[PDB]
Order: sequence, then C-alpha cells, then structure tokens
Amino acid sequence: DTVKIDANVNYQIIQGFGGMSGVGWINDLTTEQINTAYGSGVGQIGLSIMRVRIDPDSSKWNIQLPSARQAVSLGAKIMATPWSPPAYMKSNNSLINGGRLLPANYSAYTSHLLDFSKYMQTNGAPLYAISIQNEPDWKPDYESCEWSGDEFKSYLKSQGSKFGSLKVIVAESLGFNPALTDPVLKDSDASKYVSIIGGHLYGTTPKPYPLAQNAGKQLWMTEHYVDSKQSANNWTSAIEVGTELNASMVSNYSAYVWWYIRRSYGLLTEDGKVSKRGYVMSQYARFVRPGALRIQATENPQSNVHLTAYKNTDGKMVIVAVNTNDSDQMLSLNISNANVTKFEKYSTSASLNVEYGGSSQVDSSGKATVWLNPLSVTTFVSK
Repeated sequence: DTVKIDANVNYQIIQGFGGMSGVGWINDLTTEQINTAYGSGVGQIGLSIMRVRIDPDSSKWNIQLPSARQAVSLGAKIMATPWSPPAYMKSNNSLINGGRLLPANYSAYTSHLLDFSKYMQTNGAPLYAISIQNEPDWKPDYESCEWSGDEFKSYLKSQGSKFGSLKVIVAESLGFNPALTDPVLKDSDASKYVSIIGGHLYGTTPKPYPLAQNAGKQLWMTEHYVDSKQSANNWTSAIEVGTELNASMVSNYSAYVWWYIRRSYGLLTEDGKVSKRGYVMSQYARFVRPGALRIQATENPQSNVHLTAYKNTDGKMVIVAVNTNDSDQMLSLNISNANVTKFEKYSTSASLNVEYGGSSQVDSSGKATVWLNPLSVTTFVSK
C-alpha cells in the first residue's frame, strides 16, 4: 500500500546506536570485537555509543580504559552510568538492595562522578554524557541506589552547575516512568542542568514523552535487551529487536543503547561473530548515521509493516521497514520535497544478513515500488 514521505517535515536528530561495555562484571571485549561493533562497513554493526559503569571503588576504574579508548578511537561517544554510590555515602551503608544517597553527601557524590570523568579524560577516553543514577526505581541484590524525582530535583539544583559541558542524564528509570523525571522538568532551576532524559524499557514499550521534548531535552533509551533465554541467532526472537527499534524511533528517541554487546543473547555471540540481533541493529546503525534527521513517513502503511525514514547529513535518504508478515509485501512510495532517483535494498531475514536485494527507480514525480521479503528488516538507501 501507499507510503507518503515528506523530507521537509523533521522529527528528532539521531545521535546513534550503542551497547554496554561489561568489563568488571563480564569478560572484556577484545579489540577485534570492538572494531566489528563500532566500524560501519560490511560485516560491522555501526554502533557509535558505548556505555560504561562507574564502579564505586575507584581502584577499579582502570579496567575500563582499553575498551573505552578503542571506542573513542573509532569515533564513538562514551556515556557513563553509576549503579551505586560508595556504601558509606548511603543510608543503609551497603552497595545493594537500594539505600538512599544521604543529602549531606550530595557534594561528595558529585566529586566522585567528576573524578571519574577527569580520570577518563586524562587517559584519552573523554566522556560525552554522565548519568546520576541507574534505575532509581529498582532495588535488587546488586549495586543499586534509590531516589525519588524530588531528590533528583534537589540534587540538580545544588550540584548541576558543576558538571559543566558534560551532558547530564536523568533518571534511567527501569521502565521509563515519567514520575521520576517530571519533577525535574517542571522546575526550571533543575531542568536547565539536564541535557538528556534517559530511560530503560523493562516491562514496557517505547512511548513519546511530550514534556521532555517540549523542554528541548533529547530522549535516550540507555539500556534494554529482549528475551535473554533465546540464542541471539533465533530469528523468531531477533525480529522483535526490529519491532522495538522501530517503536523507539517513532517515539522520538535520539539514541538506543543495548545491554552487553557480546553475550549469548547479544549483538555479538561468544565466538565474537555478529548475531542476527546484531544484523538487525546494523540495518539501522550502519545506514542511519549520527546527525540524521527522522522525517515524515507513513508508519504503518499496511498490517504488520512498520517503517521510519531519515535524511542523513550527506543527503542520503534512508527507509527502514519491519515486515512481520510471512509474505512478500509491496510498498508504493510517494516522496515529496526530495532529490532521489533510486534506492538500494538491503535485507536481514532468517536467511539473509544485510544482503543486497537490487535497486528501484524513483520516477520524476517521486514514485517508486519496493518489496519487502517475508519476516524481514529491510533498509532502502538512496544512491
């Protein structure tokens, strides 16, 4: 059915796609694995964001440097998340099962975070962004710390100015619950120090956040994974990554950051090879590059077809479509306000990994017909 595209109507800017560096909790990435994930060529995923954990013990920070340095060398931006302040700053004197950061320690905690930023920077892996807390609404039996949105608000009013040009992220809610961040965004004295509203998708689905958008903050999805009991090469499950990426983009997110890059259910499997989930991610990350603008395009032209469209800074139009029908699907593109004469097709499916599927001509009235293979994630790139 018909898809109407207007390259003169813009939504969010895309900062990129990322994953978690897990060294300290799991084995480090190798240099080869980072090059595969952070390169953007054939066979590579195209990530450009790496997330790192801030250990409350600063004697352990050094183990983060090899992977963070390699990523920066390859053009990536680093964001850092703390799971807990040091135990001795919290109300329960423990790293685990929550506990509150004592207000008397707000300046000390800021100094801890800034120390981490200076260490990284001095060692040649400068941070782009820093989060105040991981999942303040979750109190598991590992590093965690509980906060309310009013506590974030008080914290930021007193400490926020100290972060300088570092981009501050709040609140990394488990389920992207606005309750944690609305108090911050409704207070201009707190809001002025926040650059990014970040959240996770556990137990939820992507949704727009109008208050964050109207406040001019970017929205980043800073951690998720799908059904970890599945092999990353199970196609039935991997296509769900495509669904979630599409929903995230339609929800005006500027960044999407997976959990552990290398894992049995990850973007790379434990043999260091790209997985089906990684190829799905690459249908977005290799082609929708940092700086791209999402543009108007019929999102659900027909049953079980979802798509988004982008203009890259180099002038290329890109269309990324998810087809969860077990049948070939035709799209009738109608493009306005663009200078496109052909699209190249690249698909991931049960049997293809980002494989070229031929070219389609766009007539001089901006019309083209393209086809989606069954149960596939397909990217069209203008030439």
